[PDB]
Amino acid sequence: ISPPTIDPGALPPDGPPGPLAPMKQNAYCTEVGVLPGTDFQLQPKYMEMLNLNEAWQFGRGDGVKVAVIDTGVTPHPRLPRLIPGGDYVMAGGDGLSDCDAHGTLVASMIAAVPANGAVPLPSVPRRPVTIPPDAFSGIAPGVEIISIRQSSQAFGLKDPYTGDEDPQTAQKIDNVETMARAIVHAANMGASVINISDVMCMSARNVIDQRALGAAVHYAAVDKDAVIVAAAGDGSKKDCKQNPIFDPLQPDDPRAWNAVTTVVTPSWFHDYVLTVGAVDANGQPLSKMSIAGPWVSISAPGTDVVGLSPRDDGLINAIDGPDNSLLVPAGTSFSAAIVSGVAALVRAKFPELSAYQIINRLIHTARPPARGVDNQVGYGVVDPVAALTWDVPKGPAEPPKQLS
Amino acid sequence: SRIEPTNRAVLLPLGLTPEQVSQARPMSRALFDALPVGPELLVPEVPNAGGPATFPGAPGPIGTVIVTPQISGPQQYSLVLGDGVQTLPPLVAQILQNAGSAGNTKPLTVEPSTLAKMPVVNRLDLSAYPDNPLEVVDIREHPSTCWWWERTAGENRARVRVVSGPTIPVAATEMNKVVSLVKADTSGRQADQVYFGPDHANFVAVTGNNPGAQTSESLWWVTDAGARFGVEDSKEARDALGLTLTPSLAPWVALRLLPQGPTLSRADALVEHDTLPMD
Amino acid sequence: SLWWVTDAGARFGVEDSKEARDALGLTLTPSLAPWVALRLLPQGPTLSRADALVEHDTLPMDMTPAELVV
Repeated sequence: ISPPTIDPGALPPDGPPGPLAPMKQNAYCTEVGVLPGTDFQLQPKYMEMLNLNEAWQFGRGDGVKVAVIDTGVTPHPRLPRLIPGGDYVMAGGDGLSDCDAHGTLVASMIAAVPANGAVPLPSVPRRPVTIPPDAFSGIAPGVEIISIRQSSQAFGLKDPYTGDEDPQTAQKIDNVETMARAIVHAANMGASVINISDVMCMSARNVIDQRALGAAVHYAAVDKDAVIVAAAGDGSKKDCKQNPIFDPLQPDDPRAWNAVTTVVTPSWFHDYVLTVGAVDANGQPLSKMSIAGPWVSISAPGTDVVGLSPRDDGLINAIDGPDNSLLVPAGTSFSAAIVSGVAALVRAKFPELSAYQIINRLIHTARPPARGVDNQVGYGVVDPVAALTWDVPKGPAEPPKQLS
Repeated sequence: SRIEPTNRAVLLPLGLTPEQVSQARPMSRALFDALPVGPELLVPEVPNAGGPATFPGAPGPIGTVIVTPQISGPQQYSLVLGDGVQTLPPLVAQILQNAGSAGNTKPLTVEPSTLAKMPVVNRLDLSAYPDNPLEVVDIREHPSTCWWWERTAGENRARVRVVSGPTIPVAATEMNKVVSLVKADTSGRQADQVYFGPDHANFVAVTGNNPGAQTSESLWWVTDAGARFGVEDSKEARDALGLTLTPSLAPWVALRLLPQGPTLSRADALVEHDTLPMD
Repeated sequence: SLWWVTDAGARFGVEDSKEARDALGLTLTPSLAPWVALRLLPQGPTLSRADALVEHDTLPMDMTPAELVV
């Protein structure tokens, strides 16, 4: 498959968020809970790799706007700087309630404020759910979060017929169009870090037309200077299947583009998007759970997740599964959250640098894998203190003239 | 820690001189990245300076320096904040007087009986400054400085220190067997010389640079000639090469400086060549 | 022109000078061969003392190799 190409004339016109056709809720919202025997007074195991106590000396990322394009967010007293951006699933929404449990976990992992004897906003005005002392803290407590509701599992079309196109593929084309719109809207809000944690897998056989999405990525990354960070895609999702790695018999292309079988989008645009893979809390790659595409560029932790509870006022560890079973979350959707926090702190300390330079600063300071550049992990594992203090060259990587 | 030659108020109490600072020697990019960053040596920023105090009997406006008479025992300096007073170390009181002088040269002397009535408060951080003058080393006699990292097997903490000397910390007899490397990479991220002393390690695992790191992220092999080669972490590669053993830890700041060769793996070696090129 | 052929089927050129000869050996007189046949074998670099005096940290990788099948 040939690498992506872009035609900037296809930008979608701006406008208020709203679905392409009327939708109705089909299922009840997901319940949540805590695994037996947890003690929230101990730090999460993933925070030991980041060494946050030393990274915070230069600041907590005050004055940075981060856009969370996902399943929305539910307000909580530990998130005092949340802004409602819009809704594309329901015409009457504003992105400020999540029925799938996914959105408040991702948002809280970035900006939840540490514990104190009293909360800044004791009021609790939040609405009910719709029907058809503590060691936890975010990576950058000073940021400002913008919420936009892009996707959900709980909603469906209320006139299901879709004509000459198969109802399975008919939904992918609606997602690609609705994703480009949210990226353009989020940039005009003035965000400086856009985080995308829900992504599409497609067969390499007759990929869907993405002209609108290509231009949308270029506009936000260059003309608005936003940093776009996206997940590599969890291998448990409906259509995601594993990609092949480097092949020693064909040194023609070291990232192996000719052997691709699954396409992940918008992650596909490696010239403007930073794609994050996953590793366990010890540093080994989660070889069985993340898609190893050729676009992958960096990696961060993805296990022992903790976060603020929707529908409650406390912490959580797991979400209620299909059965009575209580299911624990893990994967790239959370690793991309860690990098969104590190990216926010770095471009608070070096405000003169552009998006393309902030990305090079994170890439060059990461601990690399045995092959130097791989597909399960890109250049390596993220390193906060290193990104904030080493003297990185301003130009991109270049090979030596001669070795003898 | 960073310092500026224009700040005479801080240079003088520490024992530095504007000329001495301006004539300081260069620093390599390699060592610049290895040393951790500390807070800047600047005049303390006392908050809400000059306003009136909240508590009664305050000897002066907020931010003034107070001292107690020598006849009652060793003198203790202090600072008057908005809601109370906080103690000052001897060396910092001198910096505050010198910088906040505006023509004033001495603090207000107050007796214990009037001092004992003021409430004690703690509202500003001051642990950055040393408690006595700096013993600056004359670089002409010690032109060499190193960052040293070490970790003992079975320990949970690594030790970080700085060493200074007339020459690199190697035995005088072994100074002849330092290896001089070729240097294709001109970015200044590759060393000039490499030395393998006693109890060196061949098979290594990369770890974080801070002293509390516990991960073990990748395996490498370091040759006697100075180049490093990667090893794919698979049962077949480990057993074919004879590396079914536990590797020693190493930090990325030190290891990144050796040149990197091709990767060692069973798939990479199963290839035939007529003749090799020479770029 | 002087050439050396290996058992692996590759050919290498040898300098005519006393240094190159005396250093490798090859003092005996060579046999004659026709260029229309000898040119069919793959060629390697010439064995000149002037280019063997070089140092390297790592060598360049070989493009377009072939599979070794067991």
